[PDB]
Amino acid sequence: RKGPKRHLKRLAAPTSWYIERKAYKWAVRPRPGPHNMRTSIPLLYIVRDYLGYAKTAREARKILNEGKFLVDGRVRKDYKFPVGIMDVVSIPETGEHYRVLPNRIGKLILHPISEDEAFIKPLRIRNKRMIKGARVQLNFHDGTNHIVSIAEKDNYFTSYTVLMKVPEREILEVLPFEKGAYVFVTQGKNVARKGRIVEIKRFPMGWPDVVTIEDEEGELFDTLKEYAFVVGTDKPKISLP
Amino acid sequence: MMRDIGLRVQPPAEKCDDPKCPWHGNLKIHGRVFEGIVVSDKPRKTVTVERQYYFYLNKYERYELRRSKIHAHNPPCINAKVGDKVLIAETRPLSKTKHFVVVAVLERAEERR
Amino acid sequence: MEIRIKEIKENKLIGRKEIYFEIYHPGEPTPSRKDVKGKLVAMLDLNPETTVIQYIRSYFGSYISKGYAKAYDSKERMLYIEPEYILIRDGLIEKKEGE
Amino acid sequence: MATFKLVISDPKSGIAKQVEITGAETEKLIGKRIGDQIPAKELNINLNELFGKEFPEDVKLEIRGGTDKDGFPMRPDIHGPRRVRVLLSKGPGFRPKEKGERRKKTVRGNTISPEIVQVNVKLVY
RNA sequence: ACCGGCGGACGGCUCAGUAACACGUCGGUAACCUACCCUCGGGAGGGGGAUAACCCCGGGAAACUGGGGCUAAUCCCCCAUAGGCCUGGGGUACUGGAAGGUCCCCAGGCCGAAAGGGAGCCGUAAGGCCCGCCCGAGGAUGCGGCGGCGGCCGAUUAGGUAGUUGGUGGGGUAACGGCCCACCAAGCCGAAGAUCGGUACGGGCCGUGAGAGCGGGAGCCCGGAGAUGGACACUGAGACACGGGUCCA
Repeated sequence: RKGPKRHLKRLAAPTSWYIERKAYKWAVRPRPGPHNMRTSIPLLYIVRDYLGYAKTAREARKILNEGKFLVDGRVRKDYKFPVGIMDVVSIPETGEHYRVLPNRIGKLILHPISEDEAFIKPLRIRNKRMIKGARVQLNFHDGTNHIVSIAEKDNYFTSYTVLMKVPEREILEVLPFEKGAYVFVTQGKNVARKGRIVEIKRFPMGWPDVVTIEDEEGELFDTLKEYAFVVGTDKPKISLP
Repeated sequence: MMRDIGLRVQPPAEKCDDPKCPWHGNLKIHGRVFEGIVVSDKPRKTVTVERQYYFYLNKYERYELRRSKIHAHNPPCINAKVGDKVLIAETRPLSKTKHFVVVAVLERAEERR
Repeated sequence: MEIRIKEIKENKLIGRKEIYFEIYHPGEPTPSRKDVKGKLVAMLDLNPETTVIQYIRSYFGSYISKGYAKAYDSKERMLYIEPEYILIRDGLIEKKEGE
Repeated sequence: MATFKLVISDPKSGIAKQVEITGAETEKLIGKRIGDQIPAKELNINLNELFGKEFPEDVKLEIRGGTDKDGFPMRPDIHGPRRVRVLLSKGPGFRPKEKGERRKKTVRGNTISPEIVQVNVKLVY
């Protein structure tokens, strides 16, 4: 290969989209964008398969273009687009709102939450670094970015909760993670769980960094700091298998 | 030169380095670390570390011995003793067989028990 | 022969009801699309030229047919949107567009 | 090899039309380089040179271009009369239009000899 | 029909060679780039200019080729607004496991940003929905690079090596590097099987067997390799290019 694959195959389409893998031979490959191709949920799958509102890709493309979905506050029109994890997907035309969440199974599920929560998108930022004018800027794994501060120490190192107002692309209500805060686990093999952090202590040097948590049941889990994602003091609800 | 390397360890007390070391330039220390006994220390600013490991035979429930050689660069400040382990870090390529510098030197000795 | 409605979807954006049919034939041949035209307009409860017939397959010997139909408000919308097999089976248009 | 046909081009109306030259009246034209002045005063088989310029009368021409038997053009400063192979690109001759923007075609040189079938010329008198 | 932009490097096919850092898994490039695309921030001011089409016309059985007057665009350029990059000196603030990358000031040097849109809708034109361009940062995606371990047979192949092992300076690359180069040294490698000959895409798996084990690499998916044999550059984030060019057989 000497070039981006423009075609994805059906036998190369995973079980995590919960798709029939012998259906044709070609699967919908999003164009590069926020998220990974196999860790995304296609716009084709959401209109066509999920809801029955299309019975051909022409139906679903025409339907998206006229409008039946806005993702993050802004317009889309083709079915090629990698929808991220911890995103906000909207049906304005039905008034449904979903979160893109893992199961224990590790398949992407759209989990319904109320119209209220569509406004919110929790960010836990990917890195934090200086840009010119001596201002630091916020980053994400869906590329969702904001600029402008005064530099300095600021709210956290990188483990944040932000409340994000999605039509405005604004940040509001900043909040640290603590040793009494909430995390939902959204990578690793311990996914779908939502609990209270016991302590954020870790193995102090080298590449491994552990963070540990307990829950409502109170099971003890260990996951990377990168695979800890701070919901807040809870903003979205749990994902169910 | 004499600066922290991470990992809850420091180089020896007297450490001064040359440009092809992790404390100079954009060669930098990262990631992994290795231990091995010194075979040869005749080539300049170079020592060879050898690691004995065992490999398993599933057919016969038993082991065999294998000895991979790694070429390591030694700062000219410190020197290493034969038949005892030296501790290496993983930095970007120096030359052809070198990718590795010696961070810290340990020296041990014996007779009979 | 008897047509019954199993399942009803309401698609608002395009203004149609998307509908599932189970059609019977007991001791009788495989349902005849020409009577099913006459029968349809009442079941769906929309005008006769905007009540659309699609999909039927017929079980081997077990006398039940599974199927799908459309009831549309908008005559404008329906030719354009829909995938070609429907438009011919109902009788509206053919096969859209060649090489 | 071949005889001289001359295409006389008028910048005044954008009309080119052609007169026939014996091709042994062109041995006062031999050895010139492009841009040189050709005298015509025996050469002119018409009373307006078809279109001109007018009587004619007894005009000069300047050398626009030439063309060969395959239709190959003069390119300014190719040395000598023989067919020479060069990487062309844009401009006079075999011109690329697809991926990688060279082409070696062989093209006719820029010294006037009888191997030129047709000399393009511009009415500059 | 001509410039723009984007695909044509993909998709599809085959597996000859290659026993190796090919491939698998874990690591890891803080040495390196990444356009179309996606995000957030900001920018598109002014001046300059063309060639087909059209008009006219020559040749070749052809392939194919033309010379010129006029002329449009998101046409092609410059300047400024800056930004980028290098280099010397001071110092802080973000990120890190550390090394230390990112901040800012200053001096001197270079390069020296950008472009717009028809019938509609939104704004006053720009702009935007839509399509695309520029700069800063990020993301995704692709390419290259390093390490651990695993990585066939014949000893009627036992000693092998001269950029060859290392040091120092340097060139060149997107970039680490004996990659290439100058100098300086004589090292490096080997019986836990080097080197040489020979054979073979590797893996998930598959076939068989109660198992242990044996046997296998085929449809299919994953990664690499090839496109009459060999050599060679250009355009592009991406080709030394599977239905492109140059050239040799």
